[PDB]
Amino acid sequence: ELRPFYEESQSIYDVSDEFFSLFLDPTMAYTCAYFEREDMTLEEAQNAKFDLALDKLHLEPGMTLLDIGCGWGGGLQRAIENYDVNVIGITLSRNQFEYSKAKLAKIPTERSVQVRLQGWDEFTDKVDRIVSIGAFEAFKMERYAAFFERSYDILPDDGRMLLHTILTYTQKQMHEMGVKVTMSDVRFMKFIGEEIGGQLPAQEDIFKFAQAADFSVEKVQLLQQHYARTLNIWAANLEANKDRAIALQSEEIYNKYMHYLTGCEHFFRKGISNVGQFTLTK
Ligand SMILES: [Cl-]
Repeated sequence: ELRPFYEESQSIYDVSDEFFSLFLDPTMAYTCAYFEREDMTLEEAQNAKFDLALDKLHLEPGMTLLDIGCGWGGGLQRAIENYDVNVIGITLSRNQFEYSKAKLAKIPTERSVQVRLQGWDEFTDKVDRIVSIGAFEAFKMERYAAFFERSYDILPDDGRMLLHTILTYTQKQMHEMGVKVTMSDVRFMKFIGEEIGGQLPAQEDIFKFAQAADFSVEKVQLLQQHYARTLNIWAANLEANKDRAIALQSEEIYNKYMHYLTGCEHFFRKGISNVGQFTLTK
């Protein structure tokens, strides 16, 4: 599929933070929200999702929290505001690195706050607790063991990790559950492969890889229909801001984002995909 002439093309990965602000909530969370109350706004549900993850970590004053894949910094903002802990956030996105650094610098704190442009395989600092929301689905399966081994090694004896990631099912499970994958679903999976690399883990894969690194899985919490609602709102916001999206980028880029959001929404609504928070203990 390689073309003989290099072509500087327009990718969904080239859009600015301003483009994401057309459809994310004000905290710029780009992961599944948690509608703990049915009438929550998107921002309230994103706050609730971060608070849900952080509460599972049993943070105590003075600890250091690592956020692997800190995104646009909403999780660490909640951690700094609500806990008396030092924090380290890592991301490999330069835009997210600068955005999160500037966002968190505005927050009063009596603890240390660091944001780094760094991947987990470069990270060796000892930390007390780890949160990772929406990063694992960008990892290649051949790196899973190394990821859990590194996570285990940087935690203390009492360490805890909250891993939040998207999940798929085996065909046997889908047949059992009465989920019928159609040609249009197949074409959407092909679109994902062409625009987003790799397959998605099943719940059982996370159990297997975590336990092989000597973690215990104490809890899995599944948020399937919360993601369907999250994606619905994102797509509605982007459509409301369609003219501005097209002016910043193009109708092609607008269409690709809308196709992505609404196709993913469908996969959660129909039951092809899920999303889980895994509490891992050492
Ligand atoms: Cl843009």
